[PDB]
Amino acid sequence: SYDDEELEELLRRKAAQEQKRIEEERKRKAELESQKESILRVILTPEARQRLTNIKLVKPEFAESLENQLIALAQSGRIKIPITDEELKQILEQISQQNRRDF
Ligand code: NA
Repeated sequence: SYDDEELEELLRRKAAQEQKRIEEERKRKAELESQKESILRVILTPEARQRLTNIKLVKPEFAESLENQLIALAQSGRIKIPITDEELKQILEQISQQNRRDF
């Protein structure tokens, strides 16, 4: 009927669904981020992992993309493991130079 009582409890159903949706998003990101850090501990040297942790503080979206890509590169076996801070700096300089030529 969409009388007042139905609108009230449909909108309550929406608040409950948004809360659940957002609680589930917060939980999934925390657990997946935990497992990505467990991979980064083994695939990066301590100094390289420290640099990526620092990048995540200042450029979180960039850092999340870079984590996913380093994890894929390591799984692929194409690159020697662990990735050193020197090697991570070369990857970052390559990204920087590739985006200057596309600026
Ligand atoms: Na290193």
